[PDB]
Amino acid sequence: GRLQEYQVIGRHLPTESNPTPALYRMRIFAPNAVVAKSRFWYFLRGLRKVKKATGEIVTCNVITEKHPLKVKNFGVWIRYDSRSGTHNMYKEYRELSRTAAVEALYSDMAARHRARFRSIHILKVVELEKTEDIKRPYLKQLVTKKLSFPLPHRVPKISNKKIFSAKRPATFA
Amino acid sequence: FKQASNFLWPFKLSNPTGGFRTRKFKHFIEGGDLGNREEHINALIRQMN
Amino acid sequence: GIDLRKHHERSTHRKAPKSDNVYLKLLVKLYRFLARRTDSAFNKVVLRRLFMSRINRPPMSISRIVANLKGNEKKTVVVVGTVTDDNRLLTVPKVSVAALRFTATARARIEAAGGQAITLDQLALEKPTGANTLLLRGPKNAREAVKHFGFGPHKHKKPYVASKGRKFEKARGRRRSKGFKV
Amino acid sequence: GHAAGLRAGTRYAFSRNFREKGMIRLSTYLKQYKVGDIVDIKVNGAVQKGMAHKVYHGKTGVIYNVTKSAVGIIIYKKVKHRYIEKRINVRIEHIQPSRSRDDFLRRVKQNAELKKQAKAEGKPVQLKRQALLPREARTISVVDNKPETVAPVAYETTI
Amino acid sequence: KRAETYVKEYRDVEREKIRLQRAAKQDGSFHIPAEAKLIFLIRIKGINKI
Amino acid sequence: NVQKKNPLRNKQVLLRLNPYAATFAKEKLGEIKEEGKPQRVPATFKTLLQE
RNA sequence: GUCCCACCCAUACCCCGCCCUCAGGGUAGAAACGAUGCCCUGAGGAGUAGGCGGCCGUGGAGGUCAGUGACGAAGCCUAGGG
RNA sequence: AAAGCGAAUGAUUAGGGACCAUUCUCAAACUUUAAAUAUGUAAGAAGCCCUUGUUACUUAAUUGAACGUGGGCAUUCGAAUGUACCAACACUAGUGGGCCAUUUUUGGUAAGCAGAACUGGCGAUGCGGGAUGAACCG
RNA sequence: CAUCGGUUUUGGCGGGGGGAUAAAGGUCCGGGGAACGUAGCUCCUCCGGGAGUGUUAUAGCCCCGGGCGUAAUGCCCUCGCCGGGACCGAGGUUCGCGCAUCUGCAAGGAUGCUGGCGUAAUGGUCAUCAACGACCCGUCUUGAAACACGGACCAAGGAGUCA
Ligand SMILES: [Mg+2]
Ligand SMILES: [Mg+2]
Ligand SMILES: [Mg+2]
Ligand SMILES: [Mg+2]
Ligand SMILES: [Mg+2]
Ligand SMILES: [Mg+2]
Ligand SMILES: [Mg+2]
Ligand SMILES: [Mg+2]
Ligand SMILES: [Mg+2]
Ligand SMILES: [Mg+2]
Ligand SMILES: [Mg+2]
Ligand SMILES: [Mg+2]
Ligand SMILES: [Mg+2]
Ligand SMILES: [Mg+2]
Ligand SMILES: [Mg+2]
Ligand SMILES: [Mg+2]
Ligand SMILES: [Mg+2]
Ligand SMILES: [Mg+2]
Ligand SMILES: [Mg+2]
Ligand SMILES: [Mg+2]
Ligand SMILES: [Mg+2]
Ligand SMILES: [Mg+2]
Ligand SMILES: [Mg+2]
Ligand SMILES: [Mg+2]
Ligand SMILES: [Mg+2]
Ligand SMILES: [Mg+2]
Repeated sequence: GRLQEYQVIGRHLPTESNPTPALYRMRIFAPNAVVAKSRFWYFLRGLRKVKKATGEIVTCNVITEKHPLKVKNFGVWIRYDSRSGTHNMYKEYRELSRTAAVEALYSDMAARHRARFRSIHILKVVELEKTEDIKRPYLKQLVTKKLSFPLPHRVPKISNKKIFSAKRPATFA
Repeated sequence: FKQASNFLWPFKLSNPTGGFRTRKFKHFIEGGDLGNREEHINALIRQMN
Repeated sequence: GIDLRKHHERSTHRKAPKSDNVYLKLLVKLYRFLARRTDSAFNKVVLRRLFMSRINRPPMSISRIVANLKGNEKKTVVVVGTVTDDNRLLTVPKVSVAALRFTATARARIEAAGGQAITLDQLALEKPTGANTLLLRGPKNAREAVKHFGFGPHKHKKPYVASKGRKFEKARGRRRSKGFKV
Repeated sequence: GHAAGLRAGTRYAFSRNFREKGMIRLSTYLKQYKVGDIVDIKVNGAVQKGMAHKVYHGKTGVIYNVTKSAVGIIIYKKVKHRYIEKRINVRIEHIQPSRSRDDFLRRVKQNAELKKQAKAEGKPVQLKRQALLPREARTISVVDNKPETVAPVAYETTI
Repeated sequence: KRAETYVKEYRDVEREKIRLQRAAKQDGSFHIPAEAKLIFLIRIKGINKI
Repeated sequence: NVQKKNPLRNKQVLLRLNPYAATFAKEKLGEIKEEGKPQRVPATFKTLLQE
């Protein structure tokens, strides 16, 4: 759905052999905190051998975008499982927040490569500080000198309950 | 709590108003309803009560 | 739908006598009122036994009454059933017995000894709650039919044989000389 | 099926472990069994006299009769729609005391001690065992170890 | 009077959780909000094929 | 009781079951304000929330 | 392919009415009742093979309704009624 | 199940040093190891502690074993949940052709084929959906 | 139609709590940067631009900190109130649980007011058209509407009895 970004800190339950265990922080993009904790244990199981039964969630709180009103460029590294293997990819998006870029990727990756949320791992999301960091053609064309384009065709908006119209609409809106 | 809980007949709720969602018999984590919706059971209770 | 394993299960115990005895109907009405309007658990048991059939109310003898009446003398013996006479009892002490029925020999001997042979409606008069009563039951499993119930190998029950003799069930499955033993 | 005698399918159940076959330890003969004890049957294949059928191997029962070099065990055998009492004469070589009963017996003795100690002292104590409870509130200090930020790893290496 | 105590009891319990969380933020430590002790179950999948 | 009445909608039925309902409303216990200058998080709490 | 709102309806779920079944209570110094009745409460209701209970109908026998009937019994017809 | 073969048994590739040290690949009727699911028992009043009694059994032995009298432990009587399944008996009906599906699995090239294990369904069952359908979904 | 009770649907209003005590944002005061480089300046064209320099100038932008500021909004969680509509009115002397106060009540289930008609007007049966649906029964069978068998139609007789 619409994703928030959570930081989730976990830990193995302290035992007699390990009175003070290590803390594991992780940033997760999830629709809600229930999924965010579920994603945390899924990633931590493969990474640090820690399981939910033998662990506890220290904290899980939302990180909100600092400047949601500044247009910035994002570069995302992921790995996904196709129907015949696993592949790493790099994509670039132009959004307002890291969450907005991630929602774009999940729709983009489903539209183009038919991948699903259960198949994609978000390795890293960064903000491109400058324009020479952009390495893709579809993003370089939106940061040109003075971007200005018309809107050809552009059929008008007519109420779907207004079944009949007296005159033929003009597509010059 | 054991005597107080057992004294209460099981609550006979109605179907939620608005709910549930497209696929109901999946875990709440993967877009369903089954399982542990931790603090979200209150929103469900309002619909079903 | 609801996940239940039984529906409309009935009580397994009788709730009214099958008898058309008009006098017994009056007796049940009296003990329905008594069992409802008193805290006496004795009244409830007497009401329940009035419903029972004839195989569940076996006869009792005066000897079995006498056997249990020590040192419970000064108590009224209550039997929801028939009190029969015992030839093997040469003398009958002074007893107070309340019962549904008395055989003519048993009633005469109890009364001749100087005791009371009263009915259950008389009992409800001076003892509306079984204040000093001895509730006694006859031998349930003394019936001939019960000797046949549960017949099987190594059960030591009575078989359905129409005659007694060296024949008809004595050869195979009854001794090791002819095959096996049971 | 085609062959349905005793010892059928007991190729592994009645065998002995890899490097503990041969001579039988004498602690088995020195254990003492009373009537009412709860013992576990484990057929030892090195002794072919006085075994128990493979259905009773691994089962548990209550001793009911003690004779010279064997004991009688009452075991409930599930036969279709009912349980049946089974009285098994098995040599002391195929059995051993059950530690679950011993753990219970140390607990019943212990419960008397706490109840006696509490009554003399003058406060009530809880005797029933309680299952694990949900964790209470606690505070975690990060003065020594700070959280480590971990991210999913790239596929990268093919092998 | 018992309703008075309960309303006050509910009022004070919630603030302590908030106060504990806020004080942990000031100190820099982490406070575990304690696991929930009561849950409500709802059966939503019929009586067939179980 | 021939007809169950909802205390959440019938005020009279609520009062037989909870006499403190009236005092709760007048005393405005559901709208208690907290005052004073709030104590915000330090700059160390942030810059740790974000990596 | 993915994500999000709104809406349609099963004999399913909730509330209410009614039928029946089962279960639990009350009802006599009776102004008292087809007590095999009445009053109150709660739950439940699919079904072949099969089991049980109550009721409807037909030919005869005993009792009874001081029963109906040539001023019209029984039978038969009747998109007339309860 | 998985795993193993520079570990036993059996099968098996290649080179090297004088049989030895290595190397590639396997096992329903092999194995040092070894899960998951299922599975036996216990969580007490018919119990526990102290003194003492009976015996023709046992002990060198009033030492034990079994069963007890008299005392002490109380309803927090020794985990949770439920009890919308108390226990037993009598008499008797129909049935003794089954079929389908997820998972496991045997013969077969395969089969809407033949045969099994757990569980759930149809037979015996209507209803909404899968246009339509004995088994699918609700 | 009015005032109520039960269930329910759909709107609106006021007040609290929480998160970085939202993040942002506006203005002001500081520090540091750059370009999709603003002014100015240097070059060719000079209708129209391009190139370079130039870090705010005769536009602005990005990052960090601080006052106004305990700012607002938004999301979630809550304590209450008021509207629009629909279906229903079971029960039948008082008793009860409660609230108010010297009145009573919305509190153990609907009353009050008004209007038309008083008859085929409501209602029922039948016929017919229309919307949606509906395979031929009995039987054997794992499975029957079956391209499985018996059945053209009607009346009367017809099969778990007795010792
Ligand atoms: Mg709706
Ligand atoms: Mg039902
Ligand atoms: Mg073994
Ligand atoms: Mg031999
Ligand atoms: Mg009602
Ligand atoms: Mg009743
Ligand atoms: Mg006529
Ligand atoms: Mg293998
Ligand atoms: Mg291995
Ligand atoms: Mg080998
Ligand atoms: Mg176990
Ligand atoms: Mg048979
Ligand atoms: Mg059949
Ligand atoms: Mg069905
Ligand atoms: Mg209303
Ligand atoms: Mg706020
Ligand atoms: Mg409303
Ligand atoms: Mg008409
Ligand atoms: Mg009409
Ligand atoms: Mg028609
Ligand atoms: Mg049709
Ligand atoms: Mg027929
Ligand atoms: Mg056939
Ligand atoms: Mg055909
Ligand atoms: Mg035929
Ligand atoms: Mg024909």
